[PDB]
Amino acid sequence: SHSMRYFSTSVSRPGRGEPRFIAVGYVDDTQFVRFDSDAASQRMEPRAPWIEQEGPEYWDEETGKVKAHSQTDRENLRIALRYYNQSEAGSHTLQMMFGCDVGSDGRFLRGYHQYAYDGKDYIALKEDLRSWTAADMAAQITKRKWEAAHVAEQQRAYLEGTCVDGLRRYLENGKETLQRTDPPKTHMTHHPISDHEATLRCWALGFYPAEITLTWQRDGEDQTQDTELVETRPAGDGTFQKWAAVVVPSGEEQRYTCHVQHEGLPKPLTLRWE
Amino acid sequence: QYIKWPWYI
Amino acid sequence: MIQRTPKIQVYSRHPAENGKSNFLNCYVSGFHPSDIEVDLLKNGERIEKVEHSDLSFSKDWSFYLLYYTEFTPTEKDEYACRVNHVTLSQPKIVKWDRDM
Repeated sequence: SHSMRYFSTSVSRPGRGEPRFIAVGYVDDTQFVRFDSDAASQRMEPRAPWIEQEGPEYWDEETGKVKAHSQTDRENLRIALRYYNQSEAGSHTLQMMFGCDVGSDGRFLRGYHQYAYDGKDYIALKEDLRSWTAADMAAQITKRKWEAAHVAEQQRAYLEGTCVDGLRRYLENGKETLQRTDPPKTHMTHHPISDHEATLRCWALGFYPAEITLTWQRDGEDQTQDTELVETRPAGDGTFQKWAAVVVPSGEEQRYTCHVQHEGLPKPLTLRWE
Repeated sequence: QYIKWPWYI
Repeated sequence: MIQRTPKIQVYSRHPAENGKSNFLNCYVSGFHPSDIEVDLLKNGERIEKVEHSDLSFSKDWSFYLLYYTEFTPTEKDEYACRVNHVTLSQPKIVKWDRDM
């Protein structure tokens, strides 16, 4: 089960100048491409090794498409500004995300196409890929106009086609990064904060993909009420980190177990302190 | 690969 | 507008080992809008030439970035991460801890 995803972000800058446009492309948890309008290159750039031996034609096409989207969203910021009747002194944000999910057989699962203005949902293609979901009165203006240009059928063909074609091509080219699963390297730490209580911390480093599950148990009974968990976070090398800590009364340290679930493990881990 | 979406809102 | 306050984490790429080179990470996530000031500190002074990931965001539209530099943790030097946003009334500083 793999996914490809594109994230674009347009931000108006009145008082500083023309808007800024940023777009990144991800296959699963790995970025492989970027475009910054403020950057000097004015080209779509690679961010993964396995995307570089696409041709000059590819990079030409992709540059054209992302610069086009860029210009389009610059105009959409203006149209929104009069939709919502807002001043031109304000700095506003128009985000767009789209992409597709393919199954284990290499075939279509989900399609995504989504807009947001200033952090709130605007209009979003529904899973059935035949209709839109307008989130307010202005988005309904957009919904009706698009429903009269059969835009959703145009996006279907991309999502069910082009996107899955690219994603699968990519998956094969980055087969040795995208399709391998690094298991977490796990260790446990002991941290006395008293002579009665002590902090026990379960680590998970160097894993990929990012979906992980760290749990603490006391005598088989979960301890989610006394557990401190941190968000999964990028290590910076393409792998992710996470830890879960619990405070234990001195002497009861062995009754505690740390429980790890990842794709790259044959079966779960149970960790005990010694 | 990227989308060819030119639609105004 | 739905402004979102940034969640901040400061950590090292690898388990810290005194005198050994490593990378200092500052992960700001779950914030909105995108404009944000992230600096890495070494004894209070901001580190120069810190890099950051490309601006991406989540399914709930909130942004995230990773700031980082080469750094060699000693046992006496303090490292931190100073973040200032529009939702924050004054800068937030979070200290690095090799076990957190």
